[PDB]
Amino acid sequence: HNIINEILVGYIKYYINDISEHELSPYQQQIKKILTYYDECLNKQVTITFSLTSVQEIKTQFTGVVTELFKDLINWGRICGFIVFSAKMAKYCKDANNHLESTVITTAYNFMKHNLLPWMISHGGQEEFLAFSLH
Amino acid sequence: SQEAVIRDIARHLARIGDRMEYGIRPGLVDSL
Repeated sequence: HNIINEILVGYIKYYINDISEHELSPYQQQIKKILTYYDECLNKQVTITFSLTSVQEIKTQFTGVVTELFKDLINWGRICGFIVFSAKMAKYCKDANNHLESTVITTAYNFMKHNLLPWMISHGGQEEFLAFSLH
Repeated sequence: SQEAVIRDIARHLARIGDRMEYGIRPGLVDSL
């Protein structure tokens, strides 16, 4: 419940401005560097926009993107993308004030647990995602 | 096309992630 909080949830809440920069754990503050670098890397190529109105569209559209992202390969690089995208859908809900940011975070949380977390653990877990952030 | 939109978003997330995950340098090498 904290390997997902420190790798995923924490960065989202920081992105949503729900939570300040030094509210993040030391671990979180290190890995945020690669996530930010990712976010700006992605912005440079594509502008993503959302039209979500309810909980229902969140579940299908999010699962659409993230499943397709891990249809073929899983790697820590695609994990950054998962986190970043999760944060940008969540920020849309923030800005739109439809009060569904918590749904996005829940949805991402559950997906990471049921589909990715067994692979993460199988591949060096928290420490490895840290190592990746430094490279 | 809504599904296509979903697929392109996922195409960008994948390739940006993979270039990071692997050592993937740009193709163009300008040599003086």
